[PDB]
Amino acid sequence: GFRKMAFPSGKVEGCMVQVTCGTTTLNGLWLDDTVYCPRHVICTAEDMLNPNYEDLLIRKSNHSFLVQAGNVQLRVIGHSMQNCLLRLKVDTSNPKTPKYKFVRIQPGQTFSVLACYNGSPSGVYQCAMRPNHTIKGSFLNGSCGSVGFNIDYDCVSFCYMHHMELPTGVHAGTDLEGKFYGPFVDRQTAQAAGTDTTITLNVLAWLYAAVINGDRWFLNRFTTTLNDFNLVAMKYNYEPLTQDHVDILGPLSAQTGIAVLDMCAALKELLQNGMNGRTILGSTILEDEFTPFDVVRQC
Amino acid sequence: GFRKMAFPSGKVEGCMVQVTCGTTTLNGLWLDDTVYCPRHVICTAEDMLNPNYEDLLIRKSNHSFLVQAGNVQLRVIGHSMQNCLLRLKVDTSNPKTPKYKFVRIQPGQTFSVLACYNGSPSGVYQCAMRPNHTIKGSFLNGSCGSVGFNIDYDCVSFCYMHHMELPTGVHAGTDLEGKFYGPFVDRQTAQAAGTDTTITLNVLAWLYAAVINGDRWFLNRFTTTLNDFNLVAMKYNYEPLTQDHVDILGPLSAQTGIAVLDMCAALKELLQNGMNGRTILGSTILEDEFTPFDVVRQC
Ligand SMILES: *[C@@H](C(=O)N(CCC(N)=O)NC(=O)[C@H](Cc1ccccc1)NC(=O)[C@H](CC(C)C)NC(=O)OCc1ccccc1)[C@H](O)C(=O)OCC
Ligand SMILES: *[C@@H](C(=O)N(CCC(N)=O)NC(=O)[C@H](Cc1ccccc1)NC(=O)[C@H](CC(C)C)NC(=O)OCc1ccccc1)[C@H](O)C(=O)OCC
Repeated sequence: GFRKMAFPSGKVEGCMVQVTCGTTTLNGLWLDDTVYCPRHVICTAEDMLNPNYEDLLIRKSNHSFLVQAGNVQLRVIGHSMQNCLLRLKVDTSNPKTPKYKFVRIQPGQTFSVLACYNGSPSGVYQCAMRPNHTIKGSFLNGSCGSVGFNIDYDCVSFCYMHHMELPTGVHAGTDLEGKFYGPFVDRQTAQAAGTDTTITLNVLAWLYAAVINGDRWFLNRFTTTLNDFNLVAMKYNYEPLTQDHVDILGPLSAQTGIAVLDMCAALKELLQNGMNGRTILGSTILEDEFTPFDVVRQC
Repeated sequence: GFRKMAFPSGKVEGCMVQVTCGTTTLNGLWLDDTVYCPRHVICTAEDMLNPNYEDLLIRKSNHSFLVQAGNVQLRVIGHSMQNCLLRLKVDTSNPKTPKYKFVRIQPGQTFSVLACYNGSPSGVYQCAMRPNHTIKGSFLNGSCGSVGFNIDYDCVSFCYMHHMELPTGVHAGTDLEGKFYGPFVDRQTAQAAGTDTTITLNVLAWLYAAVINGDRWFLNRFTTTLNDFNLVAMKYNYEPLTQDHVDILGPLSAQTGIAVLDMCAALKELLQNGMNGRTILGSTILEDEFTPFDVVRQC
């Protein structure tokens, strides 16, 4: 009984619109009287390579942007750019605008994604920002403009807007200020993602989730120093854990009574001597897409 | 009595060499039997724009790399690339190699820079990784290959190698695995740095340094919520403070007896109603290049 769960998506659902320029349609986010969407809505087929966006934008009329909420057009009366996003000023304030913030997320942090085509929601899934600033999503042509978010009590924190699919089939996007996560750019030029690594802080959190859920077999038989843990773990392509991360595990260490370095030690033995044929929470493989915050949430 | 201080530079001084290819000479770092240096040592004048480094490297002989420690050549017997760095295998193990680690640093963290020309040290200064992944250094033509570092007890943590000067006169570089900090690339093409912001976590730390040093006038007359602090501060181009940062100030909050949100409140009033004609630690301006760790260190 421990599962990836998404946030309920209803509050974000009533912000989703479609935005069409020419023959190209993608998703936008409608909040108050603004629609946010990827500025590549404005590109034609023959210049996705080196689009001059500010030149393409300045020659475009308000009327060229067809914005629809369901069957209902929303007249665009302003447009401007914000980094890699467009802000379109519309007709009408979204009567469904929830309480919201725009947040820029850190590598390792998880959010829910509401996957959309043609302004309509298809599904919600939970994922993470990877150490290499990509995300492992599930997105098809037309997904661009889909948003990632977290929700606390009554406030939607928007953190992600989908822009690109990499050659390896992972994904890249921006915050809601239009700023890319990672060294990526919105044009179809040859780029390169960093080698990815395992989110160590998250794998520990999920080992704490296991203990809380009653799973104890892998508890540590040997001791470790922070440094000695890092020397082994890096070899398995795990992120270095810093003292800042150690400090992040304090509350789960306090609630379980397992010192953070004792769990670091369990993790080392797991990697080395392993489950080999064993499971933790019913899982082969060490799960690295739950934060300390998610564990505390769902437990 | 509170000053920017650099780490003593002696341990890093005996790692500094010069590396010359053709007519181009820069600095390298000699540890054990490897010299690390920026791979742009290999570029000629007419292709700094789009250097094909792996092609330029593969056609280069070991002998083309002239490496000198003082007056003394060190024969290069291997070369390879690692991201934006070269690793040259040499003759001789540095008898002056200290205890060391390679660390990748976070925005906001400070290190000392040992500025070098032609393998010789000229000066040391303390600085920070900016939220926009540049550094505000003092570097002239030939500085490339200079290193940033921290030292704890007896171990040198290398974090930075200098590569580029931006149009605005700030600076860009890599970790010691050759990976750029920030979305920058080592070629003289048109690029762009993010708008920079003030390191909030650091300005608070420096207000704690003030209290410890006996400066109390600006202590808060009104209260604040984390959120309400952020709403004001962002307006002054300060980074958002997260709960993770709040947690980082715990020990200085414990040692001074000033709750972190009380200091957040002081900072808000300072920004709004201000020192206007007043000083804190003898400073006009709020200093944002000391970490919580530096304050605790020098206090
Ligand atoms: C928009 C859309 O749905 N998506 C995502 C589709 C998906 N499977 O996730 N976005 C795109 O398809 C991008 C459109 C675009 C963006 C900017 C400028 C021009 C066009 N294009 C890509 O994602 C493209 C996919 C190709 C199959 C390669 N990505 C790249 O070029 O990768 C660059 C790169 C990154 C890192 C390493 C190497 C290379 C829908 O396509 C749409 O409406 O487009 C309007 C133009
Ligand atoms: C190496 C050297 O000393 N420095 C730094 C000098 C300093 N003042 O800090 N490095 C360079 O000069 C870079 C050399 C280089 C790097 C890669 C490929 C080719 C050459 N060049 C630059 O720093 C250059 C400076 C020009 C005056 C603009 N920078 C850029 O091109 O900026 C790119 C950019 C970034 C962000 C926004 C916009 C643009 C010494 O120069 C040497 O030995 O060179 C060997 C080639």
